[PDB]
Amino acid sequence: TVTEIQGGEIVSLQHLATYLNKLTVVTKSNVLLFNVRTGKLVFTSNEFPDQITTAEPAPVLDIIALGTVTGEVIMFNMRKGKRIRTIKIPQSRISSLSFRTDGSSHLSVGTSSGDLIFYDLDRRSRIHVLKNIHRESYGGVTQATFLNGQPIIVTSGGDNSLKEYVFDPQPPRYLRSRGGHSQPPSYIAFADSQSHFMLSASKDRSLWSFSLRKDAQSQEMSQRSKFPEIVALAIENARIGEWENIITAHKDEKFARTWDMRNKRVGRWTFDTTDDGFVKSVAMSQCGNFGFIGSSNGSITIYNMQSGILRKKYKLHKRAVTGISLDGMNRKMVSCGLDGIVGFYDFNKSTLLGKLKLDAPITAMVYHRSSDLFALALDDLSIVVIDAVTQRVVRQLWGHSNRITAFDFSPEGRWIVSASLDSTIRTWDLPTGGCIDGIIVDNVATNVKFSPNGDLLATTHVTGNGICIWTNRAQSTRTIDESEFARMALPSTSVR
RNA sequence: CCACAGAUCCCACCCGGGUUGAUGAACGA
Repeated sequence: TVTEIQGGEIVSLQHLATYLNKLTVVTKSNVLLFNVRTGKLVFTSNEFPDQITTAEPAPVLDIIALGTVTGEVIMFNMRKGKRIRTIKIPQSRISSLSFRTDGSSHLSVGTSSGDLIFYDLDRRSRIHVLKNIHRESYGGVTQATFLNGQPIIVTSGGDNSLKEYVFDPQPPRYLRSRGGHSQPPSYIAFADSQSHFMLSASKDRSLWSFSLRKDAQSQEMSQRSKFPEIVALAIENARIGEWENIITAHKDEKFARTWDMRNKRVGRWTFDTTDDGFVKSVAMSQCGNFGFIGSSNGSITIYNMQSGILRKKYKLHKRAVTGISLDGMNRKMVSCGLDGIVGFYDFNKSTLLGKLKLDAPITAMVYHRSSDLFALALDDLSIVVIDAVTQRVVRQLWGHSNRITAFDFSPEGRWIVSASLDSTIRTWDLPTGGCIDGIIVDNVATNVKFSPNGDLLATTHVTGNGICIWTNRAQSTRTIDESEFARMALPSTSVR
């Protein structure tokens, strides 16, 4: 036990080389040496004026490096009990220390602001500083370690990333890294029909592709200070490699961006609304030839994904267009808006084929291409299912007690699964319109998507950086439910 | 596959040239 007279609050436990049976206990105020075999406190250093936050054994005898709340790294001799050296890092709070051990006498100093500083111990000069490699709001650099005998330093923070930096035989060069979002995913989509990749956007302003396979590989989409946060997303696998196959809408921007799934990078085109409105909805044809953009001012624009050229423009809605889609045969185009209007248009000409007026503002659309049904989420907490061929409402789903966050069709077309602020995930059988299953979660689902094949369900939630995968073990009764809902927990991070 | 480098190239500024010559131009105290 370290009583408060013996030392302060324990910060770190270290074992120095050749210190047989002797544990070094560094506290906020001093450094102790205990013989763990005999129990004897064999050493206690003088009081340290400034709070010690970090400690790290040096690659030479008797020396331990100590970081302080003030940007000081102190080389301390445990045998003689005195300072040997004190390096000052101006106005930084040290969070990690590591010595290079490949021949070069270098020291790395991580900080809470997310900087990684490299210092030459022999030339007594600052070698370099990797600025903002990890987010400060997530603790900055929480750990940075030179690999033993190698010119490689591994770094990490609370921003869900693990980076590796090298020193070529010169400033350090980015080598490789792995990561995900630092904030919960806001929008997701399955990228392909082989269940390989998922496209995922977050409020951390990033666009990522995550593999669904065992290697758990992932890669951020290159934006070559980030683009504003994504507010709508669409992707089609048809033209991968040939031209742009991803469209994103960004917060408070009057144009949509395009991306290339093959090269995992932003694409060539930007698609303007043309009516000075923000982009509120985006969509793509199944063939991959066309991009659709819905404006906050009501306009709908159709662009050519190959050349980037504006093809067609429609003006029906007088409020924000919240959803757009086109049938698999590119015959009939459908739209929805906050004005509660459902628009039906002929794609080959530009004729208004029809209009529906619903009783509440419409916030989102999901179109089922294999059944030509599309569902709409309304502000009155209902889900309206419409047949695109007949241009008629065929079903209306009532049950949710709060705002609907997301929904999707089961691949066959038999089911619709929906999520809400009411912290439920419900399954609706379309032939009856009744809720046949309900799940209560403790972490509200913000997205729900069926895999192209009926096997998996992907969900995103209010808290958590990742995407939850569920197995659809019903590939069932038509009995209605009420408070017989299941209170299920999210999948384990220990699986697979 | 991207990333990043590389050097080149310009490219335009920038400087000097330069209004007290840029150019190329085949010898014979």
